[PDB]
Amino acid sequence: VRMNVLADALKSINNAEKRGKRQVLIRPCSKVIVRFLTVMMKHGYIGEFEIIDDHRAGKIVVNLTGRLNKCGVISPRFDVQLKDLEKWQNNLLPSRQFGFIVLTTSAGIMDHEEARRKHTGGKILGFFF
Amino acid sequence: EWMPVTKLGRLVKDMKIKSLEEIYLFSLPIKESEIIDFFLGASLKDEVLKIMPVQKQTRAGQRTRFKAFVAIGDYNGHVGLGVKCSKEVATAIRGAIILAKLSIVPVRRGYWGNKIGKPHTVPCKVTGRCGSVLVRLIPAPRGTGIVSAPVPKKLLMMAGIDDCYTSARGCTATLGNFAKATFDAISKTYSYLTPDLWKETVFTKSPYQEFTDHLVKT
Amino acid sequence: TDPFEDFEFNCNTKYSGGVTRNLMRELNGG
Amino acid sequence: GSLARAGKVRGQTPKVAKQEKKKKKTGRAKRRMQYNRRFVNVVPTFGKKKGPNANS
Amino acid sequence: GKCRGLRTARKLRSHRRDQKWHDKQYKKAHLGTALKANPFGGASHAKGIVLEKVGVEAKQPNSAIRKCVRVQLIKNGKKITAFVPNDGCLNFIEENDEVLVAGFGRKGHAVGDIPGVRFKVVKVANVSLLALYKGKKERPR
Amino acid sequence: MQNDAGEFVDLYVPRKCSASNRIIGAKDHASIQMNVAEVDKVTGRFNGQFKTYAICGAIRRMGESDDSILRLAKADGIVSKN
Amino acid sequence: PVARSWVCRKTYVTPRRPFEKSRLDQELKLIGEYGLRNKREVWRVKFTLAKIRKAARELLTLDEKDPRRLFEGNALLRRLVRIGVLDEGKMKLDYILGLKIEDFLERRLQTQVFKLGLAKSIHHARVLIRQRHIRVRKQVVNIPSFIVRLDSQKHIDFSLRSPYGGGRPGRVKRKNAKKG
RNA sequence: CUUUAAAUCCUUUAACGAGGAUCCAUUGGAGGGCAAGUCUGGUGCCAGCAGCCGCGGUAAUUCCAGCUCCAAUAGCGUAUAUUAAAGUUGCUGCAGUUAAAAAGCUCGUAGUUGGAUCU
Repeated sequence: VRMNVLADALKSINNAEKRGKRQVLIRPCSKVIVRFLTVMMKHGYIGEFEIIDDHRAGKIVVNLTGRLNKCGVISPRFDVQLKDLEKWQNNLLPSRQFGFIVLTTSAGIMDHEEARRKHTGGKILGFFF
Repeated sequence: EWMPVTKLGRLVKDMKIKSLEEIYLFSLPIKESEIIDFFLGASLKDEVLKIMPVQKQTRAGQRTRFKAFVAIGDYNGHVGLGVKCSKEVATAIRGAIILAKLSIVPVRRGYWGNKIGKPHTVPCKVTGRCGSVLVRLIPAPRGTGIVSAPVPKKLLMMAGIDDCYTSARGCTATLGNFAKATFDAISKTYSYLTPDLWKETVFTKSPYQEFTDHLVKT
Repeated sequence: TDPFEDFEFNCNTKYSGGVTRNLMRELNGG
Repeated sequence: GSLARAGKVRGQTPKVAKQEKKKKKTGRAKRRMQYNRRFVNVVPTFGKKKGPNANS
Repeated sequence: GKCRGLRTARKLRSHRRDQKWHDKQYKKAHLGTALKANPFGGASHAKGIVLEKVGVEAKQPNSAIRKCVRVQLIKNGKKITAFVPNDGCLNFIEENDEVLVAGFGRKGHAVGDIPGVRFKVVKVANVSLLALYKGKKERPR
Repeated sequence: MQNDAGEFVDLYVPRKCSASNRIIGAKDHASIQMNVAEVDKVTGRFNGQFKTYAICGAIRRMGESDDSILRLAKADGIVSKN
Repeated sequence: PVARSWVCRKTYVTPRRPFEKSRLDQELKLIGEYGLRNKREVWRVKFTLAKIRKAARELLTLDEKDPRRLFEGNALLRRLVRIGVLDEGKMKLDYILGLKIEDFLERRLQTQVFKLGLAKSIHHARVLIRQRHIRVRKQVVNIPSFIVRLDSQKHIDFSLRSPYGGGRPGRVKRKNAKKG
């Protein structure tokens, strides 16, 4: 059955970006999906999106600027300290100049650079570059 | 001498096109190796990667031809790889060199960490594939050189990549597929959209429409 | 002695490796 | 499958005494000689890119 | 596919540890039966007493008689066949004398022409075969 | 493209597909650069201006070059509403 | 139990591919240019450079204000400029990755004796140092691999007992004088 | 002299001590893998070489030798165990249509995993 709705959301965005489509529909929505999307959009990868508020669980329509190479989830959500972050960056990211690892930490959901600035670890959700 | 057969060759011969980058910017096909000689034909150095005999069984025996894999490229920013099969080895090498010249692509170079000096490594992890051979290029810190097998090392050095880590999977023993895969990885360097290439493209005046009158009256 | 056609009529015999090595030595001697 | 011929070819090979040649340099001098032979002078080459021990 | 769960460490570890047995080299080195069947008993070399000289016909494409000796190892009394490497070297070995024997270089596998022989004679009468071959040392009189 | 000194280090800057906003390869020969002539507002003839649209070969192969060029022209005022 | 110390380490690395033509040519070029004895000297300098590069590469992954990065990087840079391998103008951690093997080979006492003119050739410099003719400041140095610091460059004299700089003829000169 | 319980070396001074500076560097190789001779003499599927492919049945680029050459060098070869190579044990990170491989099928307890939502 459907576990890890974030995996489905990220896979839908990835498959839609590969096909060149200019919008993608994500369902169901959740707080974690919206936080991950906001982290993407702050760095200018997806752009604006809308949350269709159906009265059981939301849907999202995400616009797709053609800047997203890959977006993925990391499952299971491994707990990542500050020391393991560089190893995770080497494993997941294409370069040291671009691409982010998203973690859920006690200060919220944010990229690896922000977690380094805030001096906190967390659990790795996914990545995008 | 060089009498161009194509419009692009004529424009190149008439000093119309300033650089090979103005060909690459418009994805124009190159159909005359004399263009490559006209632009990089002083820093290009070739290298015969391999000569292999292929045999086709016939009524009275095997017809044996020789396939030459030749890598070409100035050791700054450009590289190409050509394969040609012929009855005579020297003819095969000449044809392979021409094909290598025709296939020369630009190689985008980036930095591993900080951005002091001219680029030395690949801008990101790239991957090329050819018939079960997978070649992955990884940015490396300045001064580590090419960490690779000899066959991809030749192409990477001849493309200007100062230092790079590599990984390879598959039957790398077949030199043709290995060379094609690492060449594909090299040629994917300029097709990777990094955030420094996000700025909107400014369209310039295409070579055919810029010097259009130069061919109207010619 | 010419490596070029030595390779062209010895690559199936006992001397394939030697003539191949000589031909590659002629091509890129450094 | 007899064992009677066990040192046949070595036994019947005509012995040739080694020549009296000069001693070779050793250590840094030998490496300097190699460097001079290979990178400093191009005397024995004919432009054909042969080997160091080529007899043809 | 493969289980990827935060609490799958036992399953992953047990699956890997069970599957490692299907690896041939690991099973050889960890089962111990191949160590029991090894004439050297895990040793790199072994001394033996030569019982006879034999000539082992080579494999199908080649045609030669390889010189070997049956030797009975001192440590356990197991009989083996050891190839006497160089030419005219079988003339350096007598009956019932003592030899040192090493592996052939393929970890208990036959090497090349010689079928079923996985050892080579290194010494004879406390002098190496190379010292007798090059004339540096003579067999004790 | 810029080092820490601020200079530009790229060999060249590739053009991007006007529709998918992806880099167009140097050896992708199915890609096109189409110039649509700009027409004077009043007299309705060619005034020497044009709009340039670059489309990559993947879009053309897929068959979406028509929709892409039509959408780009509509967004540029060359094609009337609907 | 013994009062001895078993701490020791190897100072070179044998290359992975033993017969690479380009590697052999480069190593022979280094040996001939700097008058070294074997490939082990080249590999030793390679090993020291590799360890310095490894330390710098590790320190470049730390935060720019990490106190350990500051302390250790400053120490490494001060050491590198002390022996003159690194210019003091280029004293960032990223410039350590730009050093070559020849920068470290340049600081050898053999090379310095050749450069300061005390010897006519690099091999002459080696035999000079090995024959107790060269002193650094006030210390006779027999080791051609002696890496000369910047503060020690200005004091490389010809020894105060060497025939060439001190004033006592050797065995050969004395015997030839006794012949007549 | 110094060292040291005792000259038990290293260091220091002095005498003698190099032209073939005979005060004589070796260990493995030269078809490929892999650096470096289809040069000469011998043997002729023999003797032997060869980790692997292979060489040898009368020009043997591979055996036995001479010369020459190259690799490391006061060191080099060999046997065995082990690490990397091995993304051929795969957590990162492998495979399962046809190359080795998805249980005949379904149920089902432990095990593993588990949709949105509460500033």
